[PDB]
Order: sequence, then C-alpha cells, then structure tokens
Amino acid sequence: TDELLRLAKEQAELLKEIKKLVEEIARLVKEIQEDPSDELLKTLAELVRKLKELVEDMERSMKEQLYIIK
Amino acid sequence: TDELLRLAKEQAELLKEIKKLVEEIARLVKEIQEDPSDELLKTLAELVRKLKELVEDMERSMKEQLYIIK
Repeated sequence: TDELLRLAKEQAELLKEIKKLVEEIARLVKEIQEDPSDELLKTLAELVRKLKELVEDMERSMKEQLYIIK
Repeated sequence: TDELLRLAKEQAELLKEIKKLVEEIARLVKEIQEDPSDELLKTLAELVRKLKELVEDMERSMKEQLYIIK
C-alpha cells in the first residue's frame, strides 16, 4: 500500500542508477579498446560488480513487491 | 485481472534476463583481463549495447507502475 509506493520509488531510483552505470560502462569499454591497461580493466571489473549489486537490489525490491501484491 | 501484478511479473523476467547478462559480462571481463583481444572486447561492447536495451525496456513499465500506484 504505502509499502507498494515506497518500493516503486525505490525501484525507480535503482533503475536510474543502473541506466547511468551501464552508460558509464559502455564508455569505459570504448576507452579500453583504445588502451587495454590493467588499471582500466580493474576499474571495469569494479563497475560490473557494482552493477550486479544494483540489479540484485532492484530484483529484491520487485520480489518483495510481488509478495505483497500476491 | 491485476495490472500491478502483471507489470511486476513483467519487470521480474526482464531483471532475471538482465542479471544473467550482467553475470556473463562479469565472466567475460575476467577473460579480457587474461587476454585483452580486439575480438573479446568487440563481444563485450555488443553485450553492453544489449544490456542498455534491456534496461530501457524496463523504463516504460517502471513509469507505468509509478503512475498506477501514485
């Protein structure tokens, strides 16, 4: 109810962060194609880990919302 | 009958797909760190473009859910 709204806004903020992060990753991959250094690849690995966390967070929020709806 | 349920189920399968792709990207990055070849980096760039599209696919539904719930 008020929870469904809270969860929806939580998901929207996560989606915003995810979209932004995926765009960042795309640009970094282009840089790495120019210079595949260890440091840039370490950074990319870190961004992908962060991305997985955000996706997990959004999935958990959506599942909780599903539970409440059901 | 329940549109909030329909959409929530229609965001859950997208994220499940996104989660899979993200985990694939993570493993690929690890391989690129071992062999940063042009071919593997071209593949990574393709996977990230596909990821962008899936994230965008979540946008309309997210906005609908928000509109419906508010």
